[PDB]
Amino acid sequence: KYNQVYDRSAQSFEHVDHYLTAESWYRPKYILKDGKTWTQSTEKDFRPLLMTWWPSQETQRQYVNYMNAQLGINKTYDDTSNQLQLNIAAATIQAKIEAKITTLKNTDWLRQTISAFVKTQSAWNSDSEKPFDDHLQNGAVLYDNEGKLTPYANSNYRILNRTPTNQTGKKDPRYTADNTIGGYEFLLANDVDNSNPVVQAEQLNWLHFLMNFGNIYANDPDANFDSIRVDAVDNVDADLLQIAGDYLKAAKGIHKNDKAANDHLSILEAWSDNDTPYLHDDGDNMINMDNKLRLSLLFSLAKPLNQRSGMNPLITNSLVNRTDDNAETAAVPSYSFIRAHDSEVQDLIRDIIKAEINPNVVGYSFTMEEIKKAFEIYNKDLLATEKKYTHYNTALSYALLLTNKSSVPRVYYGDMFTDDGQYMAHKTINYEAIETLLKARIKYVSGGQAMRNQQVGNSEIITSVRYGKGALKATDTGDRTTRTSGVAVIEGNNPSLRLKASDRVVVNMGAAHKNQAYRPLLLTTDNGIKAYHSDQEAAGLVRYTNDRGELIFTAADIKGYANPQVSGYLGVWVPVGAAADQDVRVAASTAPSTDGKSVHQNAALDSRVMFEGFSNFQAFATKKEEYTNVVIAKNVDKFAEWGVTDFEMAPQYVSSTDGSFLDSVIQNGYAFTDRYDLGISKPNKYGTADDLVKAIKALHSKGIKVMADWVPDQMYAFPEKEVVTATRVDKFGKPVEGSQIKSVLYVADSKSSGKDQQAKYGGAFLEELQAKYPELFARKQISTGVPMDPSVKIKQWSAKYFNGTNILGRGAGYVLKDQATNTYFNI
Ligand SMILES: C[C@H]1O[C@H](O[C@H]2[C@H](O)[C@@H](O)[C@@H](O[C@H]3[C@H](O)[C@@H](O)[C@@H](O)O[C@@H]3CO)O[C@@H]2CO)[C@H](O)[C@@H](O)[C@@H]1N[C@H]1C=C(CO)[C@@H](O)[C@H](O)[C@H]1O
Ligand SMILES: [Ca+2]
Repeated sequence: KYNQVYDRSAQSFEHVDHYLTAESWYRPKYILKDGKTWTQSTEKDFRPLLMTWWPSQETQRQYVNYMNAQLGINKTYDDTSNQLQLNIAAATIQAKIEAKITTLKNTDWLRQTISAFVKTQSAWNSDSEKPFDDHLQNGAVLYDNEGKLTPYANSNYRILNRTPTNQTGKKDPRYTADNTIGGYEFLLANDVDNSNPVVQAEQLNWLHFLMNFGNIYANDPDANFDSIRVDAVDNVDADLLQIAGDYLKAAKGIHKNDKAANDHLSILEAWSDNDTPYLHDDGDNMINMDNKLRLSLLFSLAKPLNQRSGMNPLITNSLVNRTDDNAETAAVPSYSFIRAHDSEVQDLIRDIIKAEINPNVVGYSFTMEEIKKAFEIYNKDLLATEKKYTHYNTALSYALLLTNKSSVPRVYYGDMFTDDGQYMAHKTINYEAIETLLKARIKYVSGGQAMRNQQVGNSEIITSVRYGKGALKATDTGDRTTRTSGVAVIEGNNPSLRLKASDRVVVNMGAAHKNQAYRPLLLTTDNGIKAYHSDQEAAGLVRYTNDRGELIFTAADIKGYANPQVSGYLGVWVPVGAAADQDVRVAASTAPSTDGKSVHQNAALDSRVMFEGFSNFQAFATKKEEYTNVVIAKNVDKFAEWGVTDFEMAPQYVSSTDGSFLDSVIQNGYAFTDRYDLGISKPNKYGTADDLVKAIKALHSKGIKVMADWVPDQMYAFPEKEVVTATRVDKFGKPVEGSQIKSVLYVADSKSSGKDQQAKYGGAFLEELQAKYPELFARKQISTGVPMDPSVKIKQWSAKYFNGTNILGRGAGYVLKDQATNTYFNI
């Protein structure tokens, strides 16, 4: 009777949405002070609810056993423990607890011990959330749409799995490269409901903010983000692809001509093979990766010698059949790459961890210790010829990427610099070859392409040829600038490649290059790869074409090698006698686009070079001059020298520290809490907001456009709690068969600060946008059938704007329940 509630007022409990949890404390009518006198209880005398209440006899017995063992009491009560025997034991436990409280006059040990005991109960930990599925964080929980117990978080939407393939709910029949629905809605952390028109409008607001970051933050139009990279296209409602499209038109006029489109060249991270034709049918407002060419490169050059495939795919298995690409404008624009901050980097780290560290590693949720231990092996393997974990023939992949036509190459930072360590600190063994190839791409690479696969000796070789500036076909003759341009690349993927004397590899170079002298650019040696940085530096190894413009090679030149850079043969030749400042690139015409497509893969777009300027595993910064953006501002001249046109920067948002995923362990910037906190409140991994502005300004100085990561899928770890009606679900959002979480209350962390940059800039510019661009809000979106709803600005992120959250390890009955009436405790 003494241990009841002081007053049934909300201030007497530790509530969440006026509900009670297992770890909740309360203020009783009387405190058993020191365990002797029943004293009236002040406001600072909160006590754990579990000290005097239990949601079943079993849990009470477990409480008795655990606290007896923890406090020093001998006797523990077994299976058949009578009802009242447990009550008297709990009274003894309370007496001992208050006695030990007065002996220390704090209540920290009690908090810790109660938390531990709660975490030892079945329905208060992961056990009630199991079975785990293929979610990157073990499981998912979908917030119910009509939660009677919590209208706090309802929604008329939460439309799931609306990928570009599955935008309308049924799989699109127009695209059949992918059997599946082309993605899944639940990827990581708290999943943003991008099917809510309010959230769509807020995403448009965030996009406008990012595109005008300079003006909005430092009153400087020189420091605006030029382009965007839409992250996790396959995990969000694809209506955003229209919204981001529309805007890029209405706000920047990319549809009008080609110069605007190229000045705001936006890309997608869409993995499903259906996404590139879906985007081409959308109107080519953005460009998608060439996944086919990526896989061809990976499986023909990078894989170990056992698992390496033939070389023919490198020609045919792509978006452009580069057998004879004699076209002024390619059918579909694309950007190609071999590695990225995630693709074929964190995968290799996972492989190493699962092999020689922690075989039980779950998804990509690494620990920093595991990361460093694995990186030791990674850095050693990168330097060996016999590679167990890392890529072979990286230089060959980049030699093909930077000479290919009809695609925009994206050079990854971690292929020129160490994936770990400080930014642009230590170079890789391939740095020289890649830099030489970029400079030679500026100087020589232009015109039509021709690729040939020749079976010679015991193996095969491939020859990629660029005819030169102006020469679109082999028959075209061009002019003097044409003759000093063009390039030949000869690659083999077998170290055992040995030709006989009777074997000759013929390489047609184009009608422009008849009887011309050619000098080696890159050459494979036993050392590694010799780069020739000028005609002089290689004048000892000149060779000539015949009267039909054919380079001819034999066993003297082509043989199999096996060194830490080449598992095969690499030979790149350029014509002799080009000006040291010769440039074969083109700028985009101002002529009005006519075909209804915004971005065109013309000769001007082929001249662009994307650069992914960050690694996931960048070492943290000690001093100012080690910040990433500072070093970028310092070394902008290097990027200008390399021919970089679009610099894809890391996501500059400030990182959370929960550690539930790799993104929040190395703090790349994809795990964030405030979407507008671009290094404002705190510095990000790469520098303060002012450092970012300086970097953007320095990049714009040399004419380089800047690309910002647009990440509308998920947000990590909000500070405020919230109780929601929810159901256990897989990554596809299907309810788990007979889980204990079925329309059940759950304590998610889905309430934003409310005094962050999200409160400041949230929906600020909406009023402006429908002023200047009304048609953006006229469009009836595809998945929803209704236009964006900018009426309400999103100042505080609530669970109503979210599809759900990864399982949190809190339990299915973590929200307390009166076992008599079988309803949750309310207030
Ligand atoms: C997490 C990261 O990748 C996610 O997508 C993965 C897919 O689930 C995989 O299936 C894989 O697709 C391959 C399949 O064979 C098939 O889909 C094919 O068509 O394409 C692939 C061929 O090899 O692709 C991914 C491999 O991990 C997710 O969809 C993607 O958006 C994610 N990328 C970034 C996202 C976030 C969000 O926080 C950031 O952490 C990083 O920027 C990246 O991780
Ligand atoms: Ca999603």
